[PDB]
Amino acid sequence: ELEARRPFPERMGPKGNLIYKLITTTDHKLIGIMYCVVCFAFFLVGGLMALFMRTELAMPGLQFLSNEQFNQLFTMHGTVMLLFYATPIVFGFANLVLPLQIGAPDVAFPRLNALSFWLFLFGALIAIAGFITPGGAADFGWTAYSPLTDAIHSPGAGGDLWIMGLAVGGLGTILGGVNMITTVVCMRAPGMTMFRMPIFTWNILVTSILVLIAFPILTAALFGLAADRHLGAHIYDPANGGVLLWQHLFWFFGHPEVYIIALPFFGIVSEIFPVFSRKPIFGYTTLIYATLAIAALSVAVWAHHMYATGAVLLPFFSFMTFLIAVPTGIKFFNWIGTMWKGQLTFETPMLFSVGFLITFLLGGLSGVLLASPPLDFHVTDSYFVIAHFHYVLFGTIVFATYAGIYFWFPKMTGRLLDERLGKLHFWLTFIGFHTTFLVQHWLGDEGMPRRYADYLPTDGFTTLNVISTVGAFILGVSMLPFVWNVFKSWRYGEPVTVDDPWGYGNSLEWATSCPPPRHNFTELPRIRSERPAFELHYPHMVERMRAEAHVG
Amino acid sequence: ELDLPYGSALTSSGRISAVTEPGELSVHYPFPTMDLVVLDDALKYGSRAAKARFAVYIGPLGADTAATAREILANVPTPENAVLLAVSPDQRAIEVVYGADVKGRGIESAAPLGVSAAAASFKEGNLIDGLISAVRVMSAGVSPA
Amino acid sequence: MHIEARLFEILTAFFALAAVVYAVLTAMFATGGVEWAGTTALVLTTGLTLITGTFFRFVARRLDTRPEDYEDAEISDGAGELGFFAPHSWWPILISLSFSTAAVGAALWLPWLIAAGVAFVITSVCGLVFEYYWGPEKH
Amino acid sequence: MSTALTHGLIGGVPLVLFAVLALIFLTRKGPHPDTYKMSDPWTHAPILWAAEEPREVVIGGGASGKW
Amino acid sequence: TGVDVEDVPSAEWGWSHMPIGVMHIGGLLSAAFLLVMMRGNHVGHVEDWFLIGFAAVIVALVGRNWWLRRRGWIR
Amino acid sequence: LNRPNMVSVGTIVWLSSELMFFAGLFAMYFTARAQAGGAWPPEPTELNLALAVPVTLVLIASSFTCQMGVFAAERGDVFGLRRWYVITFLMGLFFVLGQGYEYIHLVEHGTTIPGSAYGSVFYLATGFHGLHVIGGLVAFVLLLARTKMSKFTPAQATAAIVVSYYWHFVDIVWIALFATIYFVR
Ligand code: HEA
Ligand code: HEA
Ligand SMILES: [Cu+2]
Ligand SMILES: [Cu+2]
Repeated sequence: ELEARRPFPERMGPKGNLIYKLITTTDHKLIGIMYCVVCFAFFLVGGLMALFMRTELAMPGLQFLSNEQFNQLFTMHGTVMLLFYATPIVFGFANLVLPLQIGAPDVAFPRLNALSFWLFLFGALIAIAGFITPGGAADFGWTAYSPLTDAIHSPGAGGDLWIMGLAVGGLGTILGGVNMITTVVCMRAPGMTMFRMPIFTWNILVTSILVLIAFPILTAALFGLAADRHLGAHIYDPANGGVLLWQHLFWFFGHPEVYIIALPFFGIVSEIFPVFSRKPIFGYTTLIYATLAIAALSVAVWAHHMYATGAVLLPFFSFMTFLIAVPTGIKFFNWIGTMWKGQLTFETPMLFSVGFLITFLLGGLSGVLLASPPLDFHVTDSYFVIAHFHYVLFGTIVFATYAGIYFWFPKMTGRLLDERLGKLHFWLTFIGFHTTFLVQHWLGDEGMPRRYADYLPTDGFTTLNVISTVGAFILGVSMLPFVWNVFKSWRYGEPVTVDDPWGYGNSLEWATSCPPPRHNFTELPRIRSERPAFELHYPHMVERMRAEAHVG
Repeated sequence: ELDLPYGSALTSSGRISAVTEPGELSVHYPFPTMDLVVLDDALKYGSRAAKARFAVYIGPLGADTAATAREILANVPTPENAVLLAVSPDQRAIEVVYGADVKGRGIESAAPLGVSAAAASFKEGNLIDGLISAVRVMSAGVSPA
Repeated sequence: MHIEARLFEILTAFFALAAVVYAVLTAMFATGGVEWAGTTALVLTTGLTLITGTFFRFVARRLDTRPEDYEDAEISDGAGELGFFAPHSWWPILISLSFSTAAVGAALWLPWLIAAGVAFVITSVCGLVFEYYWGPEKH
Repeated sequence: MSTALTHGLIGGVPLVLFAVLALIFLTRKGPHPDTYKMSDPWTHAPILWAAEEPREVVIGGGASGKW
Repeated sequence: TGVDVEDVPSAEWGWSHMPIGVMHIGGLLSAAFLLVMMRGNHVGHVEDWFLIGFAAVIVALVGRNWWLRRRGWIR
Repeated sequence: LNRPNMVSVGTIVWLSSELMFFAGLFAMYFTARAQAGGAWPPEPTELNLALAVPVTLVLIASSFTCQMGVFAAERGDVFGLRRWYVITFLMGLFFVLGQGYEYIHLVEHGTTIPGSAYGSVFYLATGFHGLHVIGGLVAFVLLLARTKMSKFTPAQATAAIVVSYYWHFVDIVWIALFATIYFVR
């Protein structure tokens, strides 16, 4: 007959509905939302620092900044962007969609989850609270090299706060990785084997292993540096091998880090491609094996950041890097073969995924070019390196993160983001990024190193800096459509009364209500492949799926 | 379509699991969002003050309209305490039906007023505005008891 | 738990190979001999993977097949009663505040603040550990 | 050089690009259906909306009208 | 006096309502005080930015609340 | 249900991470030994092998006592658990006191943290281990206090077991440090 609904769903919620729940919650979905919100706030402050840097770098001469201020600016910008946004956004997405993807009711340690979140937040605050110090924030690089960080050089109090905040955040990240590993190992639906789980889950497991390898050694190095700075502890004394010791330790931490912030986003785009191509993912086992190979190799290339020191064995690390370049190409070919011969429609997540593909390809070409020591001898510590890692970092983190938000906003809120605003956001971001970071290859190839506050008119590079600043301001104005879209679409916006608002979805998260209930499930479907929601919603396709699963 | 129409499936429980195509909506109400919001707010804050449910129906009444309306009201969650307003824009009919518990609370001197307001607003072509006006006046009429 | 053990064992094998190769190739052909930092790091990464894989192998060698390790398993096979998962708690944020107090006292060299932070950390960890074990009050 | 030129470009190109892309995109048509006109026949399915507010079949009255 | 029990569950057990005019006028006077604190011997102008920004945020919040209550979106 | 133990998996992976922390410390120590040519333990330093070995023996004895307590815990007997864990706590406290006494006698005859490059790496390699031992002692006290306040259950058993092999990890790390610092040199 009839069924009684409301004219429009409830907009916000009752008074007093969130604040105490926010302090006492152990729900992984709310924890993921908190992750996302705080991470985007930190993204905004880092972007503001970068805008100040760009506007000073245009128009040769010091117009309004100082040398010390520019130094603090790039230090804190790099630190905030790499450690206060990307590393916690990884665990935000994990907490959002991992237990749903493996069919679990909850994570292994729900109080350790909240502890990780709060440790992240307060460590970031401690590290950033150096700007109120009369000496200012930290002013060495983000890498904090060997003799410059002692107490004779850089004697301010900003470096201490930097160190201790990084230690707190690292403990939080280690606890998060432990939780994720244990959750994937124990909590799992009664039909889901390990070769039936999603690639996002596989990549999260690998990333957690890498975290457990990389972060404790950074904690040890930071404790040694604090020992020096506060007790005169001769540990990084250049009379010893203290200069190269710090570089070895820091880069042994720091390359696994840049692989920690890439694989979950590879997994995101590999979840998004098949839904909008109406096909299965190409080479499931091949993708898994490529992920394992990247994870293994990522721990033996660290010294390609030390080519110009004249103290590393060049052929070993060069061969290892050239080797690690191959599984990424296999992964790229799998992503293309997934889209080959499909029925492609381009909504906002697919658009952002294609932007990712393009930008990451160019960045990776730049990197494999950068992996040759004779070429690094010229282009190292210049703007060519800046352009390279900005291409790879932007393409993976920013684009796959926006794709994941546009993809999983319904599954978390019950609402839909507007798509015209999403297209405007995409095109603004694309044009701005390729306007600001392309001419820097040339800028660095002709002599212009990184971390310079000022330059001379008789040098070249006075038009390319202006072009890059214009692109940077476009990228800065790109954020308003996204923020407006989220702010409006959380309360208003088209409701979702079904499962799977993007039909032809897989991964068992699209087989529960659009806002999932507490404990995430009221029923579970029979698990036979890696596409249980597809096999549930299209039962007439199982025969046709199994018959032609090997043609190619 | 009465057999799980192309995406819907029966689960281990009695729950349905439907889908939508990547660019489509799943509500399909031919009214503005900011008018549905005002109607929802009125329908909620009138029922709160009156301590009685208020319901609205828009489909057809191609029979004895009174009989169809009082057969419709039996679908409201708590029909014994409810007030339903049904409108047919094809036959151009307005009918308000009550429950037993909501009686002697100001229901008799407010239903013709609601019908009058709804009609006076429908004679220009403002369906949602007529519904909101009728709900406002009837909710201000009924008292909690 | 065969696939977990196999994953960690593959990782262990690769890490051990890389460690020994780097060790001997820095013993030779290097400006100062053994590097003594990357060698230690690779050796103890191998140790990490070995510990975890050995524990998982010992667990798997004495366990019956689980419903999630067996295809053709039914969802009514997992029917039962899972463990205990904690509802609401406010102790994590207090633990974080205590640790942050100690960290600030270490950044700015203040031993009284370090001691206060350590005491707060002990108190809040006690509260977290005893939360679901306190009995009713004895009046 | 060209201080005023660099200032004008840096301050104006993003706004011009924003305006052009906004005109191209935000002027398109959304998926929301068109508002129902009381002149055409009612083609939508029947709708029933309740209040949800009071938390937990004998008719007691009625009234009618014809616009 | 009283609010709804659907907004404040224990409304009948204690004082639960504070009129909105008090809050609006208090915010406006707080902003006015922040502005009037620009008179003194405070040579330098790094604090005037903080004063003006903190007053503008408060005025914008009060105005938003007043507008949304005037148009019926809240209440 | 619960064929494998979950707290066990968590404790094992966290112990692996702490192994990586001690890897960092060992790297710091092994560098700057290759730079000290000759009498690489510098001018005033002389290690006391007549006092370093007893504390190691007490630590191994405490590990055995803790394993005996685990055996008592696997059967539903709480009082044997309590006895063996009190014994383990006392042996660990004795180890900590002996280490502090060696620290005092070594600092009042030369070697200090800001005095030389050897003193710094020595004190950092051994003091962080001492801190981990103190953490294990705190864990013992908390576990006993928790056993006092409720009926003994398999969750209590699991807690005892995970604390036990944390203690075993601490003991093996000390064995490595001792072999590296007092014999290999
Ligand atoms: C997400 C971040 C990210 C990612 C994914 C990468 C990926 C890679 N990086 Fe990069 N890198 C950084 C972030 C990243 N990097 C940062 C932040 C720094 C410096 C930080 C600092 O110093 O401040 C840096 C520095 C850096 C250097 C040192 C530069 C310098 O200091 O002078 C080198 C050189 O060895 C390098 C190489 C590579 C290689 C070979 C890859 C490969 O993974 C890329 C492989 C990609 C490809 C697309 C190849 C796939 C294969 C095919 C498609 C088949 C065709 C194959 C060939 C062309 C032969 N990186
Ligand atoms: C993921 C990490 C990440 C991200 C996302 C970015 C994003 C950007 N970066 Fe950054 N960058 C690094 C990581 C990152 N960077 C690292 C690691 C270094 C080297 C570190 C080192 O040198 O020590 C570096 C260095 C670096 C330099 C070299 C500085 C120097 O060495 O001289 C430059 C300059 O051209 C630059 C520019 C930009 C620009 C224009 C963006 C744009 O993508 C961002 C633009 C975004 C916005 C403008 C935000 C919007 C702001 C607002 C809307 C303000 C409103 C907000 C509030 C009111 C709070 N970056
Ligand atoms: Cu690298
Ligand atoms: Cu360099």
